[PDB]
Amino acid sequence: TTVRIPAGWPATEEEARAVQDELRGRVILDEPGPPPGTGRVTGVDVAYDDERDVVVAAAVVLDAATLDVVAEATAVGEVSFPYVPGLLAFREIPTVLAALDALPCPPGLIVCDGYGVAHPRRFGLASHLGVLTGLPTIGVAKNPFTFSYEDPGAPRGSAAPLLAGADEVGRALRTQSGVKPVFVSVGHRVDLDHACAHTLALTPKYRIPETTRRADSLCRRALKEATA
Amino acid sequence: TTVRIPAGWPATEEEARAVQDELRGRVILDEPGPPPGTGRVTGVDVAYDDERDVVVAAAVVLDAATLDVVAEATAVGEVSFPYVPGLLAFREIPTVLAALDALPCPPGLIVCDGYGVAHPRRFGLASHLGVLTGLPTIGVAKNPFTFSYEDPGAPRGSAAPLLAGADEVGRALRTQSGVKPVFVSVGHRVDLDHACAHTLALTPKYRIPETTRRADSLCRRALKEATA
Ligand SMILES: OCCC(CCO)C(CO)(CO)CO
Ligand SMILES: [Cl-]
Ligand SMILES: [Mg+2]
Ligand SMILES: [Mg+2]
Ligand SMILES: [Mg+2]
Ligand SMILES: [Mg+2]
Repeated sequence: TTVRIPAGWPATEEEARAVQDELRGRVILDEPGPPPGTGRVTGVDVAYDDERDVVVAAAVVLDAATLDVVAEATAVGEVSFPYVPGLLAFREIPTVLAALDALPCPPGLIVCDGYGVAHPRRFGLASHLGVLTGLPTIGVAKNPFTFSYEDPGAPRGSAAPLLAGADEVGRALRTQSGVKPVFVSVGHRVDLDHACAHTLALTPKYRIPETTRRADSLCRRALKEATA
Repeated sequence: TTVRIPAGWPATEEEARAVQDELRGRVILDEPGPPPGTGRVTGVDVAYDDERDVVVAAAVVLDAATLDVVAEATAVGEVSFPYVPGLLAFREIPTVLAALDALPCPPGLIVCDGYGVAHPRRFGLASHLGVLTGLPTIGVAKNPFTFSYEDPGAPRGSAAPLLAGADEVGRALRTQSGVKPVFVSVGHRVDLDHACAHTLALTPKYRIPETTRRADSLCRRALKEATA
């Protein structure tokens, strides 16, 4: 049941960049998005195997109000693109879509362990996934990549602009008091204020969103099982 | 264990105002809030000791329809900020959050015995807790602070604008006929009409909302036990 490379999927960097520039026009930035603490919120993450050209994706759906897990699914796929910085999403999108499709319920708001508009072409994983699914998505990353930012306030909740050159592409958000911030960016159909609100609601106990913690653990386990 | 002052909690009035000026912009005013009589509603209140620099917070969750108590939690903490009018919330927020975190269920709607937008800087306890938790909140106060208002009608349910200069920051609400009014203000993710509707729902017999009566009694008992 391995997810194969989609028929006609980009095979060159020129084609991939062309897809990004074309699909970016479908991104919605002025829709505030759903509020935190209600409905469903889903984490997505992937694990790449080092021995075979396979990638495993996991989607974990949480009840936003309680943060309890209500559903989960994984998918195994063929890596669909060579390793090229700036086009990394082309390696895993097909498999991520498969994991989401395997869920027994809608994901609600999708939280990716990565970036959305905070990308060289303003079309990272979260934005790419958002436009293809038509669903609200955001990205929360552990490191700032090559972006810059002023240290946000020390208290949890504090934020600061995350910049690509001089342009704001997200926010450094303090999820835990006095602890290193995470980097939040909009993906699709969610604004920055709401992206931050969801990230804080997913981090009452840890620095990393529970959606990422859950999805990370699950795809790693599924990858181990797939290679066994 | 005693809730200590957060790793990066404000230490100066300048830092405190910085937090307020940053989070105030994230307060939500265009949402109606949960329908009264549905789900759960939570009261929060604190008790300060005169001899020891400690504050005790209590969170009591009620069934919105019946007003029956369904959950309770308390927390004892170090006063996290010196006494400075306009920044009083910085002394108790960490402890209040600890109490909320210890609850076995989502709060639903947080009703504070204090103020929300009706604050000398438009960011009182209710609004601050709202932005930090992402939850809907309102403030219900026993006195009008320094705000002006005309006596509301005599019958229960009667209301009148609570003004800060010329701007409405809440409403003087008659919760009981022949009894002085209380002062309701939006905290976060709730509108004034709903804040008042919830306040009337919480006052079928007494002047003070049952959420406050419950939380007040609980933090007071917890404080006595803590300093015993
Ligand atoms: O509902 C699960 C999370 C809650 C903790 C229990 O009320 C929380 C309370 O403010 C949010 O509703 C965050 O600690
Ligand atoms: Cl990329
Ligand atoms: Mg990962
Ligand atoms: Mg991972
Ligand atoms: Mg009180
Ligand atoms: Mg009291």
